[PDB]
Amino acid sequence: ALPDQSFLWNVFQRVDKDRSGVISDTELQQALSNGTWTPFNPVTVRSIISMFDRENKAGVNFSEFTGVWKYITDWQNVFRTYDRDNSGMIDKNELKQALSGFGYRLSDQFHDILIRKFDRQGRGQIAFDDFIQGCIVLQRLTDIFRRYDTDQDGWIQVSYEQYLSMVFSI
Amino acid sequence: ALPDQSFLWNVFQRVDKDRSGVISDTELQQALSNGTWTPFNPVTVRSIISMFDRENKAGVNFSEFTGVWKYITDWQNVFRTYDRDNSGMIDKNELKQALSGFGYRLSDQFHDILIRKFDRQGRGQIAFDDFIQGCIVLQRLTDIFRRYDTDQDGWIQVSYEQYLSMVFS
Ligand SMILES: [Ca+2]
Ligand SMILES: [Ca+2]
Ligand SMILES: [Ca+2]
Ligand SMILES: [Ca+2]
Ligand SMILES: [Ca+2]
Ligand SMILES: [Ca+2]
Ligand SMILES: [Ca+2]
Repeated sequence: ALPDQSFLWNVFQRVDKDRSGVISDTELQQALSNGTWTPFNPVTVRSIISMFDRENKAGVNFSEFTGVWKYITDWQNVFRTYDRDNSGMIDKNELKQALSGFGYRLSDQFHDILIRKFDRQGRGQIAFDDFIQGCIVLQRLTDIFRRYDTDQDGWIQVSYEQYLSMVFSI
Repeated sequence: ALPDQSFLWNVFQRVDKDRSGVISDTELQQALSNGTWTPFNPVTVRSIISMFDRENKAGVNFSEFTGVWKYITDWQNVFRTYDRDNSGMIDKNELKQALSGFGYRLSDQFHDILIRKFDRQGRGQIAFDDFIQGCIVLQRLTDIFRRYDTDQDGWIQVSYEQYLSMVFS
């Protein structure tokens, strides 16, 4: 949160290309770097817009952008903490450390399912945007799971329908 | 399966615009109409290609396309059967009739969830392409569920991991 408003408003005006006073997903995406030289995951860019857009306008204003800026800044720090070999991509073992550090207790084999599902380069090494994405979706599905797991034991009983409106809970 | 090879090979060559001898995901999209004046759902088009693509060439050849052609024809027929008020879009009541006719036994309120998830127009009326997608995904997930539901009673017990591992489908 270190920078002043002057800095972050100069940043805002820069990212707000059409000068409409609202940063759109399209504009945020161009501001963001995933390190790989490919456009920042658009699904992730939209996830971040609607987390910080309160007044439903498919965008963020200056005040909400300062939160966007902080949310991105915090994720970057997390990324570099668990990017131990300094490669700019998170691998399976790095992902195991990151998720364990988030308090997740998940088997080895599952981390492969994770990389497969969220790695867009298909190299088995996760870029900054796909790591945010994988994580946003994890925390989303844990919440859903905790809604149902009344004794929080990590096991639930579901009907076929309950089950289906959980996979359509995403 | 009523037209001759001549007919469907003529079709094939029109759709096969770069003439590589393989119909790709892009070229089939331009062949398909959803009725709504928008590009045929590209995910569905992807699903249909890799259902019929056996040589993993991100596309289909002539023989495989004849199957693509039949698969789409069968779907058009199903769509028209349940499109009962003749509007070109499946509504909730029509969707309840279709799914029940497929042998699904689902509650009223679940049909709202299905429409919201797969109606890419956002009017609560489902176009041809989104009805295929809805249905593809439905039967795809019924299969996942039946792998786990040992006594096929319609109830499973899942761990948080099993849950995530099967929800990533
Ligand atoms: Ca703008
Ligand atoms: Ca690394
Ligand atoms: Ca429980
Ligand atoms: Ca071609
Ligand atoms: Ca209708
Ligand atoms: Ca009719
Ligand atoms: Ca059972």
